[PDB]
Amino acid sequence: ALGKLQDVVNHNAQALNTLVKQLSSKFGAISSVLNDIFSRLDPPEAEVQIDRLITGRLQSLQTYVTQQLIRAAEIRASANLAATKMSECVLGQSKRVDFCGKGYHLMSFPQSAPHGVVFLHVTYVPAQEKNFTTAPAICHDGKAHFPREGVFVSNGTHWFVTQRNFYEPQIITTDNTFVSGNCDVVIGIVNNTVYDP
Amino acid sequence: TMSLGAENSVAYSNNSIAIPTNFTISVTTEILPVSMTKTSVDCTMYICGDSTECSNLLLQYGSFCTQLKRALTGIAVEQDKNTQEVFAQVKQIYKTPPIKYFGGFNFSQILPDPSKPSKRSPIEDLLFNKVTDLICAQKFKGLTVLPPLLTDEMIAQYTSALLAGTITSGWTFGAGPALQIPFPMQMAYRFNGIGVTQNVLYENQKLIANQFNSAIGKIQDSLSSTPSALGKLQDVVNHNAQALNTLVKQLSSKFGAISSVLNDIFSRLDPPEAEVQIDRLITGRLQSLQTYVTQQLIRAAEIRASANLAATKMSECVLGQSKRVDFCGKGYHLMSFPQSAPHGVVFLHVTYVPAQEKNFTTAPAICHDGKAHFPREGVFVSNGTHWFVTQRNFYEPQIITTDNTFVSGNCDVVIGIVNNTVYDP
Amino acid sequence: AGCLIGAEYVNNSYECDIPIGAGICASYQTSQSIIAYTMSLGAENSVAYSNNSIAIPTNFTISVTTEILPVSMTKTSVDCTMYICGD
Amino acid sequence: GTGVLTESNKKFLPFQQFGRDIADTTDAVRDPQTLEILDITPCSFGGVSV
Ligand SMILES: *[C@@H]1O[C@H](CO)[C@@H](O)[C@H](O)[C@H]1NC(C)=O
Ligand SMILES: *[C@@H]1O[C@H](CO)[C@@H](O)[C@H](O)[C@H]1NC(C)=O
Ligand SMILES: *[C@@H]1O[C@H](CO)[C@@H](O)[C@H](O)[C@H]1NC(C)=O
Ligand SMILES: *[C@@H]1O[C@H](CO)[C@@H](O)[C@H](O)[C@H]1NC(C)=O
Ligand SMILES: *[C@@H]1O[C@H](CO)[C@@H](O)[C@H](O)[C@H]1NC(C)=O
Ligand SMILES: *[C@@H]1O[C@H](CO)[C@@H](O)[C@H](O)[C@H]1NC(C)=O
Ligand SMILES: *[C@@H]1O[C@H](CO)[C@@H](O)[C@H](O)[C@H]1NC(C)=O
Ligand SMILES: *[C@@H]1O[C@H](CO)[C@@H](O)[C@H](O)[C@H]1NC(C)=O
Ligand SMILES: *[C@@H]1O[C@H](CO)[C@@H](O)[C@H](O)[C@H]1NC(C)=O
Ligand SMILES: *[C@@H]1O[C@H](CO)[C@@H](O)[C@H](O)[C@H]1NC(C)=O
Ligand SMILES: *[C@@H]1O[C@H](CO)[C@@H](O)[C@H](O)[C@H]1NC(C)=O
Ligand SMILES: *[C@@H]1O[C@H](CO)[C@@H](O)[C@H](O)[C@H]1NC(C)=O
Repeated sequence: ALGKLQDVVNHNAQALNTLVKQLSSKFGAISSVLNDIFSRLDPPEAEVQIDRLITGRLQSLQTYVTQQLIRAAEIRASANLAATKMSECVLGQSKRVDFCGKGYHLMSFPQSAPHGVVFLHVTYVPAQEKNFTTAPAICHDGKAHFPREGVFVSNGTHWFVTQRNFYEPQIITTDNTFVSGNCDVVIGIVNNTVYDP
Repeated sequence: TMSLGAENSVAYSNNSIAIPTNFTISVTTEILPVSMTKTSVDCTMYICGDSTECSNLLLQYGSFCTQLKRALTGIAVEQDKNTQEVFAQVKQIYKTPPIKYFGGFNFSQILPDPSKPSKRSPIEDLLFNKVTDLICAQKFKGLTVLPPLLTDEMIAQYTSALLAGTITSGWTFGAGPALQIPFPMQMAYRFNGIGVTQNVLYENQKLIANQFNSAIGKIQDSLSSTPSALGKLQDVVNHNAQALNTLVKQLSSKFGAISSVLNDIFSRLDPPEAEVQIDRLITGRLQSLQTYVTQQLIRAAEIRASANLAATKMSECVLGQSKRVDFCGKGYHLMSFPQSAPHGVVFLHVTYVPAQEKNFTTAPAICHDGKAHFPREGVFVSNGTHWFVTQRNFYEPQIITTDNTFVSGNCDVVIGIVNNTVYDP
Repeated sequence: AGCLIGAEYVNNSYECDIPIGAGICASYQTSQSIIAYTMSLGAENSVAYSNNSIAIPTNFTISVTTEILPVSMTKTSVDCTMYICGD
Repeated sequence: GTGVLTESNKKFLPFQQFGRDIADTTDAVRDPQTLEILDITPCSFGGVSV
């Protein structure tokens, strides 16, 4: 589960172990011990043997620095992503899909972790769906009635108005729909009586 | 001197407003790289092939081969994860029903065609036919190309499942269970998501269907007319091709030695002084391969950033309706359709754009009986003599009633208050 | 991808456990043996689309997920003299 | 060196004795005894994943 945090520690440990093991190589020389070369060779020509090790170790350290920069780039990218999520998922309610959890984002809770942050996304997921007969609009007195905020559903014989995320049947009344035009252009409009309080 | 575009001077007045009277749906295209070319180099064969003495002399140069192999394996795993973070976002493969009547919209150009063997859409065929001895010489030197995990057919099936889920359900198959819904109602919801009411969608369904079909038909020829259209995917292929070509050509350098062939040195020169001639070549080729690896690291980082952007767009533009301006298309974002492409994804963004605007006289509020009336949802416009209330994205003049406006305070503090009589049913 | 020796190519497609390549993945399944198979993208679903049918959810579920995000690394400083010129 | 020898369809010239490539490695040769252009291709190699 905590694999996105252990991989960074493993990569750092492997980089350090490689930088340490790069000291036991000859880089084309006869040995990897400086005092051994200084005690077995003469100073005039020991330079052409020690400069190879010097250049090899300097290049290994430079490669380590370049790899650390490349890794810090994506680490900074992930940190910026985590900051944006902390600002959008914790400090508020974001409508972005698949950004603050899979589903309808409700809230988020932050937690600390070794070199990381864990977001617990409290999300809203619909379930136990049911099939109904829908219609684009209805007209009672020859004028079409379109749902103001909701959808017209049917239970086989009667028509009701429900919201787009929960089954709450309500009687079709005046303050639940708006009138715009007649029922001669909408394709699929069904006749139904509207209520007026 | 390059021009910064046209020059327009919109008239700004404290009483004039511009209300659009029609609209057009535009299908824009956006190309995004997702994956790269997984490359594996053979250390021994690249540094010194067909040579047994160099195979023993290379062991005394540190374990750089293990580092390069680990870096390449990490790059390959990252490129394989990029293809699953973008396309493999759904865990339920959906299927398009046999009846393909979705209210009047023709999705034949984006749905897979069972006639051809490959289950790709007519647009995917053009996308794959426009992204293009040299792959065998690099093979004989250590450079091999690893095949991706998800083949092209699996990515095509993922795109088809996402398309079927977007068409049949909309945005419900990304949050939870796939809730069935007619496509005209889905378009009405998309219109309500940007401010336009459902009557504009239900009264102009045929015109909107015709405009969508025309835009989809024009996209197919626009992608084929421009040759550099699919350049954001051919550039990565050209970059990896030239990076392999220069890596192969670096073996033609002596790096200060007497020759570039090791068999030419071991045969003439004896092992005593052949070391000073073989170590230079070994160091030069190892440094060239290390430079290749440290450049492919940055290239894979850029490809991973592009793949993360593409995954976020797939989650926000396809699995839902994002209100972010200039993120899912230039304008009022309505919907998006994903398509596969060689090492990339093509998003077709269907976007609402107003047109045929008209100038009217506006006012912050109106006063009937000494009390101000502010629009509940809309704006007050005028035709010269009468006053009406209409939405902010489509000219639909309606009589001003007590349901379209709300009373708040007296009409002596608002700067721009006009006198007008409201209706009460 | 190449030649695989040690696994039997089965025809029933399962979920990818050990990715091999080209859609082929390996797994350890039933005795016991290593099998290779084409990975399955998921279960087939057919939404009952209709010009008058809709699906309305009748209940809901609050789900707490978990998302991990790295923040920083271990700050490492290297000394040239002690690393290169060891004593 | 080491490699596989196969009869190549490369149309050499009477004075041409060898053949180079992008990396100036000898790809084809001419047998000094019998005039016949060969094709030196490297030995079969690959990667082993467990
Ligand atoms: C709706 O119909 C589909 C297809 O028959 C079915 O799979 C689904 O369970 C139905 N939903 C309910 C419970 O009404
Ligand atoms: C539809 O709902 C109405 C009001 O609750 C009820 O009287 C009627 O019997 C229902 N019909 C069916 C078939 O469910
Ligand atoms: C709706 O009502 C009108 C007038 O009562 C009638 O002509 C028409 O056939 C009805 N249509 C439906 C959908 O029953
Ligand atoms: C809206 O634009 C379409 C396409 O240009 C046109 O056919 C239609 O007549 C226009 N409608 C209006 C309001 O003029
Ligand atoms: C969809 O478009 C194609 C190409 O224009 C056409 O051949 C086909 O008949 C159209 N299908 C529908 C649903 O009209
Ligand atoms: C509104 O007036 C401005 C200034 O005269 C003009 O440029 C603009 O085209 C007008 N818009 C329309 C079409 O009513
Ligand atoms: C303004 O609108 C009213 C009602 O539609 C109409 O009677 C009148 O002629 C219009 N006047 C102008 C100047 O457009
Ligand atoms: C609006 O009407 C009142 C009288 O009802 C008058 O005193 C006031 O000057 C009028 N204001 C405007 C905008 O003409
Ligand atoms: C698996 O499918 C292939 C191709 O259809 C067939 O040749 C082979 O006999 C099948 N094997 C099994 C286990 O049925
Ligand atoms: C509505 O959908 C059914 C398939 O469910 C199809 O047979 C019928 O022709 C469609 N009706 C229209 C309006 O074309
Ligand atoms: C909603 O789901 C919960 C948990 O399964 C259950 O206890 C409850 O009875 C359900 N309510 C409805 C409306 O079925
Ligand atoms: C080489 O010499 C042998 C013995 O004389 C002869 O049989 C062979 O044909 C010669 N090959 C050529 C063509 O040089």
